[PDB]
Order: sequence, then structure tokens, then C-alpha cells
Amino acid sequence: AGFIEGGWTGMVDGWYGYHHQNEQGSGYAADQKSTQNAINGITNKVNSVIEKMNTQFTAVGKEFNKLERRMENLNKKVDDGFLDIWTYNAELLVLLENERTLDFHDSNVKNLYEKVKSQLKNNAKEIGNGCFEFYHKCNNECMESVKNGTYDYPKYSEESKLNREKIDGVK
Amino acid sequence: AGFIEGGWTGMVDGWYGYHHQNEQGSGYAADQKSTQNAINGITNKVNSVIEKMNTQFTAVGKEFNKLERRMENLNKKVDDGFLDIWTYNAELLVLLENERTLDFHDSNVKNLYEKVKSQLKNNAKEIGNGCFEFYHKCNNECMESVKNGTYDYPKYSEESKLNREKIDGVK
Amino acid sequence: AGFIEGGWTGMVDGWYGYHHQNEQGSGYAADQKSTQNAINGITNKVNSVIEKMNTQFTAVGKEFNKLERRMENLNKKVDDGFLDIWTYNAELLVLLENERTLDFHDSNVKNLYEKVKSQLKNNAKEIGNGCFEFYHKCNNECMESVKNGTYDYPKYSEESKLNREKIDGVK
Amino acid sequence: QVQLVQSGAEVKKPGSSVKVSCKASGGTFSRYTISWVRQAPGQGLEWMGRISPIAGLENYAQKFQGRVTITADISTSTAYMELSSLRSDDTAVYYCAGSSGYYQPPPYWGQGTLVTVSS
Amino acid sequence: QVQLVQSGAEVKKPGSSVKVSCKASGGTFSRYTISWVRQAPGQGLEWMGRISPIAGLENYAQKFQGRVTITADISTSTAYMELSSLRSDDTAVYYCAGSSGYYQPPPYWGQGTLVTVSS
Amino acid sequence: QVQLVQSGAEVKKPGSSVKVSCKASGGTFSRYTISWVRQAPGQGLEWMGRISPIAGLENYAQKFQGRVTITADISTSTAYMELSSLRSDDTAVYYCAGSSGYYQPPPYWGQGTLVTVSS
Amino acid sequence: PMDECDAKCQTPQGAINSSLPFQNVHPVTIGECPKYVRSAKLRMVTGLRNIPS
Amino acid sequence: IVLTQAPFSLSLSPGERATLSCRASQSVSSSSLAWYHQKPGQAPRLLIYGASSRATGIPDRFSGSGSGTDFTLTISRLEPEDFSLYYCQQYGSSPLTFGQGTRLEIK
Amino acid sequence: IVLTQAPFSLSLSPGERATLSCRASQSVSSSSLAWYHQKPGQAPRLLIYGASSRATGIPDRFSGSGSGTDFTLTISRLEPEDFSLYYCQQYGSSPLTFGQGTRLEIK
Amino acid sequence: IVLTQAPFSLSLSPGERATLSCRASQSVSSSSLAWYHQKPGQAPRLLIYGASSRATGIPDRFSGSGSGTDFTLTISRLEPEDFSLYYCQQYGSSPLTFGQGTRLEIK
Amino acid sequence: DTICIGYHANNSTDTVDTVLEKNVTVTHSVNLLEDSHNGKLCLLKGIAPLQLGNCSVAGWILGNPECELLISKESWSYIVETPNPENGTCYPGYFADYEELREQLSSV
Ligand SMILES: *[C@@H]1O[C@H](CO)[C@@H](O)[C@H](O)[C@H]1NC(C)=O
Ligand SMILES: *[C@@H]1O[C@H](CO)[C@@H](O)[C@H](O)[C@H]1NC(C)=O
Ligand SMILES: *[C@@H]1O[C@H](CO)[C@@H](O)[C@H](O)[C@H]1NC(C)=O
Repeated sequence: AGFIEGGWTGMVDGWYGYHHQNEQGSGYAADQKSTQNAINGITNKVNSVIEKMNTQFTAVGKEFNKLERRMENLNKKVDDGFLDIWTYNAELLVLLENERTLDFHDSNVKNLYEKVKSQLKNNAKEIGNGCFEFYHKCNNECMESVKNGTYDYPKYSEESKLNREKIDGVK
Repeated sequence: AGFIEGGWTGMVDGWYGYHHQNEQGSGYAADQKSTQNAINGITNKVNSVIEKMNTQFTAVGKEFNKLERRMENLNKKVDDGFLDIWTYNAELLVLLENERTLDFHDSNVKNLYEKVKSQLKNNAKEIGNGCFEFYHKCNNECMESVKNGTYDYPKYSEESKLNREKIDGVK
Repeated sequence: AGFIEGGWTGMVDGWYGYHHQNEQGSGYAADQKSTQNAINGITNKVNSVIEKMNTQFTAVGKEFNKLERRMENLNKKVDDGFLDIWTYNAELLVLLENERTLDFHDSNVKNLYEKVKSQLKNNAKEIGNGCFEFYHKCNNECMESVKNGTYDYPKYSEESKLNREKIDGVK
Repeated sequence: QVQLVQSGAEVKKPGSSVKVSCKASGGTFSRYTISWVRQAPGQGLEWMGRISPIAGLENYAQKFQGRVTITADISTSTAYMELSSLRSDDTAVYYCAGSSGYYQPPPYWGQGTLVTVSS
Repeated sequence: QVQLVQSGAEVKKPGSSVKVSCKASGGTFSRYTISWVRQAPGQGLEWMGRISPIAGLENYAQKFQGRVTITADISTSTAYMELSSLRSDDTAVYYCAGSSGYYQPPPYWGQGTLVTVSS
Repeated sequence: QVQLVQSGAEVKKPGSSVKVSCKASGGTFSRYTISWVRQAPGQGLEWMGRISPIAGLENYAQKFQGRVTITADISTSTAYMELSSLRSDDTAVYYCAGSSGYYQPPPYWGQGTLVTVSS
Repeated sequence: PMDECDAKCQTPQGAINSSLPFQNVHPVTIGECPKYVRSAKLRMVTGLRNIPS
Repeated sequence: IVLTQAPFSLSLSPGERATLSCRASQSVSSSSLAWYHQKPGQAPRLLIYGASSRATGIPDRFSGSGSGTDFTLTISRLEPEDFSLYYCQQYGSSPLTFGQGTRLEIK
Repeated sequence: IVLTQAPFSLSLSPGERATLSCRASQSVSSSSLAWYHQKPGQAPRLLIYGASSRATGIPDRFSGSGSGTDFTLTISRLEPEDFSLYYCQQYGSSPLTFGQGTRLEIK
Repeated sequence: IVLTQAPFSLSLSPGERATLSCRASQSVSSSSLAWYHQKPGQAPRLLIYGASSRATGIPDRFSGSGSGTDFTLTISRLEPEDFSLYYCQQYGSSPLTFGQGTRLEIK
Repeated sequence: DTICIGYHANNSTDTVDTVLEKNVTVTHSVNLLEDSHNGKLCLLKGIAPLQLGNCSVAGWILGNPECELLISKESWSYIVETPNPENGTCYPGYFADYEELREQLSSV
């Protein structure tokens, strides 16, 4: 699996994350920093939409007489005008925010792909479906290091070269 | 040519597409799936802007007397207020949608570039202007396969390696 | 340093630019074309927000009597309605424009990274922090050429191959 | 589903032009591609061209490449086919047909209108 | 800082369900993750689960995986824990606690409410 | 095209400061970069610095790096040059000039105002 | 008090000479004037995040 | 692209099974040659969507398949309603070319 | 993950220094095992945020450190307020498991 | 960068052709050394935009070219209006430095 | 030998808000909301107001004995009254359609 094919069920620890498999075990984990930052972003967005609304104590209804029909109709015009403006803006705002939010999340999962590729460089094969395969054998300690962003690339340099070289041809 | 240099005239089969040249002939084709999806997106966007507008039967004009000048001026204030709001929002909405639409399309043509690069991997040279050149000889069947997203990369693996190796130096 | 780590102080010649170091000297320079285009973009954006506002000579205040309280309250309703709409839209517009502006600028500095990588291809090592290191020795003339977008890649092809080959192993 | 309604029959003199209208109802015009097809008397169908009200991408058959203009306007939910320099060779019933997508065959054909070109 | 207020104590018969509410005040509800913890009489704490009002990501302890539903609604600034198929084994004080982040321990604990399950 | 108007002449005592204003009219202020140039009596021109009302990017000549502040405010469509710690060495005509771009020479020069520093 | 200037908008607190689209000086104005906004600030980014290396 | 859809006329009795087929100079995109049925005086009706999908509203007596440059329409349990003209349309090709028309006669 | 926080009871005189420690079957994420203090009848109070940060409002008598599968809480200058139960919580782990509870007695 | 624009004074008769040139310690960006003409008592007027474009509103008697560290201004058909000071400005450089000023005298 | 790509940074402490983050420090920003004024009344499009001072509009229009200095000006851009006018109706009564009259005289 991987972000290219679809999301994961069972990865309930966060919006974004990793799955790994090695000789010591396997399972899901959230990228806790990425997820919390994405959450803070979304939280600020939702709260901005809500908090910027000016809520004041009001008195909406107005009464009119038989010969105040023009005034009644103006009062109605005002309510319909404001209502169409707020309805149009609310519908449109939500649709626009939803397009950006879904794009935001797609961007963030790809950014994790770039985070890992940049960190691993040529010590892992890209699969193309959102996965990477190490050329070197990788235990639980290097899995944590990659997730942390502390992978000691030079440490595995020789092992990965030797394993890539299994298909080098002439040497 | 290619998307980097500008668009193509004569490619009238779609917004996005391919041009190819091989030993059996050449010409333009649309990426029919990409174009239809882009069209559905744009169609939904244009219709959303139009459909969300609340059109009701109305009665806009109001009459006022000599001594109802304050009421007339309020009625005018209301019309100018609503008009400036709708004008500002309509102008701004269109400018914002136009920036996003043009960016949307630039994103989609690049996405096709990524689609092809991902599929062909190292069996084709990137030109950098939006084109790819196969190392292997490619006939009409592989051109259709690449456009379809079914390119059998392994099938051409040996031919492409051998052709890339013409400049390998020592082996 | 580089755009990955943060911006530069002392690079006061533009929003986007280069720093270089070679045997003949070092320092900052703006990418004058990129910066001017980014500026034109931002300038048009700020002016659009301002210019599309319809400013008309007005007369905002209205007077009401003791028994015109409903009219006074409608007048107030109209002012509060318009004010909440403009306040909500102004706050939200600025927040949305600010997110796009900051993203715009991040996109533009990355685009320069792509500009240089595309131009230099494999004649320079990516550092990953926003820098490139030439394999060939590069003097002031090639620094200007790269900034101009006229780098004669073939000219340095042999020197860069020879320097990359210092770590080729078997040949 | 969309239903298409066409203008009535017309008779033209050689060298003149005809503008054949088509209106959509019963569905959303902007969501269908309009494709115009020529029915020659005593013969089969000939494709003349298509337009997408939203995407443009006007695409015409080579025979009429310098003669026929196909337009659409979502404002009135109509499409038009304007054919210049009419010949007696152009007597035919012209059909307006809708399609659910730009690259799909049309299942929603209109009435067909006869245009006769004669002296 | 947020302060949490819980519903009063309840007594239930085995097989029935209990819905324990928690309300937030003194801060923004939507900015805290709500985590529910069980205090067994005479024993220590057991985690039951958490919810983010904005992110969802409901996460439950395995023991109650098919039994407890945790919800939140930013509309009322509350969270609820609904536990089905009650057993005498479930007598405990249930605490509502807030956390400054999804991956942070909670420093803002509520009152605790006793739910007793008995005949 | 933009035209630039400057404040009148001023006389200052050594150690004091002068704030030289420039106003734009006849075009859009925010679209021009403002560049200040010093004309020494009996000598040529010296560049002092520039500002973009929208981009900032204040850029000052080294000689006045710790002495001159150049500002702009699109609100009033003006630019200012404030020079501190005045010396008799600073007697000069100070010109405000506009440029069509940040990296272009200015073709739109203003009036020039004399500032004299003396006892 | 009254004095001379080139005013475009005036509020009871004094005259305004400004090109900006919004103002928070006063809700009731006379003349060609920026829209009144309840907000304390509308600062738009033109520049970059000021995060030095 | 050249489409040669009507190499023959066909004469059948109601209740019979028969086939019609289309040939072309090049491939009709990917399985994108549609089939039409035309009753005299009527606009063409779509039968087969793409090389083989049944168009919405079309009876189960109609089916077909094909690829490339060679496609077939099959009608079983033929009824009087079916005895009219048949066409192929290259909707997936650059020009959306139509065939000549084959006529089915009643015995 | 299995957390074994209460291997022993502890009995101290006020003013003394003492430590408590937690062990686990796997690593508690990265330095993410929190410490809690519970006065009878009260909700648990957070003392240590993560393996070692002092939680806001907590006195300087409390400190701690650790990593992996082995963490320690130290209390110096012990006061009557401290003679209650202690717990560990794996807030950085998939289940946010709690320890058993250790009791501190007054001599 | 050091700009040395006025190595000499110049004395010409009206109607004559003559040139002025600027030298610099480094390159003036890419062809970005502008030329100015100053009538006594006036603000400088731009003649040449960049190394060689004619500034808008400038007569055809003015032209010039150059690159790097060596640039030339040419005036043909010299008129009384031209007998004033000339300057170079490195508008494409980091400091936008100006030259010293050369004076053209009338014979 | 080395080329690095970067962007501008400086000593500014101004901040902005966005929809995803708050209190972001920015190198340059534009305040689109005007909050200053001159503290004084002025000439609107170059034209002085009618300043009534202690007088109300009714005072001036009716010609209150104390509005003597207000009856020399023949044109104005706007009318200014003190916050709580004292010289208006001096012989008390109802001024019909007063609010309408003040709308009509708002610009002469
Ligand atoms: C920031 O201020 C310091 C003095 O405190 C000064 O040395 C430095 O050059 C300034 N930075 C910039 C980018 O101007
Ligand atoms: C932003 O700064 C102001 C002024 O110091 C402060 O009152 C406000 O709480 C800060 N907001 C955030 C989200 O930090
Ligand atoms: C009203 O008149 C008094 C003198 O009786 C004077 O002091 C005061 O300033 C005047 N007020 C106005 C608004 O003119």
C-alpha cells in the first residue's frame, strides 16, 4: 500500500504516517510532528471561519402596518439581500475551503515522501506507490531514526552500495 | 515543442495531450481521461458559481415622495451597499478563480509529464521542454500503451539498456 | 545557507536571489527578473484589492425621531449588516491572501532551485539546503551565465565528468 | 438526459448562408457536448463538428473546415451551426445531438431540420 | 488552560448503556484533545480512548474496542463517552481530561463521575 | 508617467535632522520605485538610496548606512528621506526620482530641494 | 477645530487623507471615504516570512 | 480514418439471429467504435456504447464486441423494430466519422 | 506495550530524597513517558511532561529523566503533599497505557 | 563598484559628432549602465536606458552601446541643448553609483 | 564553485495572520486599514464646511439671535454642529420634518 493507492485503515494514530516492515516486526505509526502541525493548521482555519463571525445580540423581526407596505418590502429586501450574500458566501467559502483543504492534505502526504527521499537519497529504492525499500538491512533503530529525521546516511553507505552493486554488471 | 515552450495549434481534440513521432507516423492526440476530468472540474466550478446564485422573482424599484427623502436615501444606501458588495465580490471572485484556473491547468499538464516519467523511468531521456525520447525503438503499439498507462516497462528493459550503453565507456 | 535553512540578511537587492562563492570573490545578487516579476504580481494583487473598492462620495449618518424607532433600528440593521459583511470579508480576504502570498513566495524560491538544477543537470551536486556545487571549477563568467539562464552545459561537460569520476571506482 | 429542439426548415439560394439553431431543455446544457451531424437524402450520416459550451475545443470535419462555424452559449442554452457558401450539394437534414462527455458518442439526438439549397 | 465539568453519578443495570458527558469552559474546546480515563475502585487508571473535535482520529483502548463510542461536538463544546453492554466489571469513576495537543499527556483533568453497574 | 513634487528648502544646524518629503501624482505611486539622489554644489550626483512602496527592499548607499532612513506610504502616495546627524558636508539639493521598475534607471525626476547645514 | 488641508473624507474625529480601501476611525463619514471595518488591523503580506538563516 | 461499415445488405426473418460488422484502416482508439440504429424518418438511436457496453434503455437482444480494426454487432431474437439501417461511429477518433449504412430487410 | 510501573511500595520520612522508576517492554516513543501524581479522591495531576520537562505549575522538587524502556522520577525535599500514588503514562505510544500505581507512605 | 566617467572635458562646435565613454572596475551587471544629461539648474534627464535603448522622448541624435567595463555615448548633429553635463549610472549594480560629470563646451 | 539560492531576510518585527498560522513575522507588509486622522475639521475637496459651533441647524436656518456670524456664508461642503448644540429653537415648539430638512440642506 502507500498514499498513491489509498489510505490505511488501522492507522488511527494520526492523519499522516508510516507503515514499516522489518525483521523485528511491523505496523503503523503517525508522523506525530507532521500530523500535529497539519492539525494546528486545520484547527486555526476552522476557528478562523467561526471566530471572525460577528455575533451580536440582535432583534431581527420588524412589524409593519397596512399602509407601510413599501417599508415592509424594503425590510424584506434588506433581509433577502443579506441572506443571499451570506448564503452565497457561505456556500462558496465552504466549497473553496474544502478544495484547498483536500489539496493541503495531499500536499502534506507528498511532503513526507520528499522528506524521506531527501533523507535516504540513494540508499533506498523508490517503489512509486508511496514506499521505499532499503538496500541495506534496516532494524527498528533506523526506522525510528528515519521517522525522526536523524538518519545517519553515511552509516549505511557501504552496505547500501554493496547491495545495489549486486546488479552492477562489470566491476 | 512541448508544454514548456507553449501550446500546440492543431491539437483540437482536447485541452491536454500528446504529440508523437515514430517510424510509422506522427500527430496529435488528446489524453482523453485527463482532459475529461479537467473539463468536469472546470464545468463544476463554472456551474457552482452560477447555480449558487439565488435568483428570486423580484421588484427592485421603490417610489418616494418629496418629504420621504431620508427613506429614499436609505433605499439608495441599501442598493449601493448591495451593489458594491456584489461588484467587489464578483470582480474579486472572478480574478481569484482565474488565477486558480490557470494554475490548475498548468498543474495538470505537468502532472502528465510526471505520469509519463514515472511510467517510463529510465527507458527514455528527458528533454526538458516537455518531451521524452525512448532509448528503445517505439512503434505505434507502445505509444498507445504509454498514453493508456499500461507501458510494460520490463519488455523494453534490455533494449533500452543496450542503447543507453552506447555511451557507457568502460565495460 | 540557502532557502531551506532561512533567508539572508544583507541580500537587500531583491526578494529572491543568489549567493555565490568562487576563487575570484563572493557575495549576494538578486535574480532581477524573478524578483521583478514577483513584485509585479504582488503589486497587481495589492492594487486589485484597493482599486476594486468602489469609493463614492457618501452621506452615512441619518437622523430619526422619537416615534421613528423602527426606522432607526432598520437603519442600524443595515449598517451592522454591511459592516459585518465587510469586516468578515476583509478579515477573511486578508488571511486568505496572506496564505497564498506566503505560499507564492515559497513556490518562487523553489522555482529558482528548479531553474538552476535543470540548467546544470549533472554538472553540479545538489546539497539539499538550497545550494549546488559545481564539479567543474566555476569562475565569475559561468556564475553570470547560470544566473542569466545561458549556461553552456556542453562546455563544462568534460571537466565535470572527470571530476565526478574521482570516485568512479573501476574504469 | 437532455432533449434537443431545432429550428424549422429553410430554403436558401446557392452562395448564401444558413444558421441552424438548437436549444437544450430538461437537463443542464453546459454539461453536454453538442455534436452536429448531416443526413444526406438517400445516403448515410456525415459528422460536421462539435463544441463544448465550457471547454471550447471546437472540432470540425475537414470537408467544412473553412465553411462551418459551430458556437454555443450557456446564457441561452443553445448551440448554432452556421454554414457559409451554400451549394446544392448541401441539401440535407441537420441534426443536433448531445453527449454526456466530450469523448463519448451522443445518445440524445434532436429533431433534425432540413435545409434545401436550390435555384 | 481549560476546565472540565462532568455529569453526575449514575447507576445502571447489567446489559444497559451509559452516556457520560463532559463540557469544556475557560478556553477553546476545539483546541484540546479529549481523553477518557477509567479509575477502577481500589486499583489504578486505565485509558479508554480519545477524540479530537476537529481531526476525528478516534482512538480506543482494545478492551472497549467494540463497546465504547467517544464523540465530540464543537457546537456545544462537549464530549461524550457512551459505553454499551455494561457489566459489574465496569463500576468505576470515569474522568474526562484535556490535552494541549493530540500527542501530549493531559494536564487538565475534570471532576470524575462514578458509574455503578449492579442488580 | 509619474510626476514628483518635493518639499521646500530648509536650513538646519549641525547635529539636527531633516525629513525631506516627496509626493507622487499623475500615475500610480505604488507602481514606481522611489530613488533619492544627492546633488552636491559644484559637483556631481551621489546616490543615497531607494524604496519600493510594496516590496520594501530598502537599499541605501554605504556612506549613509547608519544615517538615512527612506520610507514610503501608499496611503498618502509619498516617500520620505530622513537624514540624521547633519553636517555642513551635507549641504546639497536632494532629488526624488521615480523608476518604472526596481532594477531600472529612473526617468521621472522631481524638483529637487536644497537643504543647507550651517551655523 | 477647523484648519486647511486637502481632505477626501472626514469623520467627527478629524479629516482623512488616505488611499487605503478600509478605515477604522469612525463608522459615520462624509465624502469619498474608505469602508468602515470593526477590526484593529488588516496587514497584508507583500514580503516573505522574516526568518533569517 | 476510413470506416467501411456496409459491405453488404442483409435479409432475415423475424426471430432470427444475425451479425453485422465494421472494418477500419486504423484502430478506433481503444474500443471506441459505437453502434447506431436508424428507423426511417428518425434521428439515429445509440445501441452500443463504446465497442461493447449496452447503451441505457437498450434491450438485451443487442450485444457486441471487437477491437482495433474489426468490430461486430449481434442481434438475437430479431423483431420488426430492428429491420432498419445500421451504422458505426468512431467517436474515439479525431474526426468522428460515420459508416455508410446497412439495410436489414424483412422476409 | 506493557508498562510495569509499580514493582514496590515506598516508605519515607518528610524531607528525604527518593526515586521511583518505570520499565517497559518496548520504547516509549521518543522520551514520551509522562509522570502523574494522585492524591486520594482527586483526578491525577501531571508532574513531568514527556520524559523530563517539568509540567507548568509543578515545584522544583520534582525532576526526572530516562529513555527507551527505563525511566526515573526523583523527588527531593519531600513534603506531606507528596505522600500519595504515582503513575507512568505512555502518551507517545499507540495505546496510552497507564501504570499500576505505587504508594508512598509517611514514617 | 568604481565608475570613472569623466576623464576629460570636451569642446565642440554645434553640428559636430562626438563621443563620451565610461569605464568601470567591474561589469555593470548585464548591459546596465545608463546615461544621463543634465542642464544646469535641472534634474538629470535619462537619455539611454540600459547600455543602448533610447529612453522614451529622446531624439535620434543620441545612441550608444557597450558592455562589461567599457561603454560609449555618441551624439551626432549636436545642438546648443546638448552642451551641458553628462553622467553614467550603474542602475543594475548593487550600489547605484553615479559618475563625476563631463562638461561639453560651445566653440 | 558554489551557487546558493535564497531569499530576503531583515530586522522587521511586523507580523501577519493567515488561515493556517498566527503571529508570522514578515519582511514587509501593507496596512490596508487606515487608522490615523488629522484631529481637526478640513476642506472637503478644497471646500470649507459651514461651522455652526454652538448653533444647531434649526438655529442657523431660523436665524437664532446667537447665530449671527453664521449667516454670511453662501456655500458649503458639509455642515458641522458642536456635539450637543445649545442655540436652536429659542422659542420652543415642534419643528416639522426637521430630520428631512437637514437631509435637504446637507449639501448646498
Ligand atoms: C540588524 O541590527 C544590527 C544592530 O543591532 C545591525 O548590525 C544589522 O546589520 C541589522 N541587520 C540588517 C539586515 O540590516
Ligand atoms: C500575537 O501577539 C500579541 C501581542 O503580543 C498577543 O496579544 C497575541 O496573543 C499573540 N497571538 C498568538 C497566537 O500568539
Ligand atoms: C459657545 O459660547 C461660549 C461663550 O459663551 C464659548 O466659550 C464656547 O467655546 C462656544 N462653543 C462653541 C462650540 O462654539
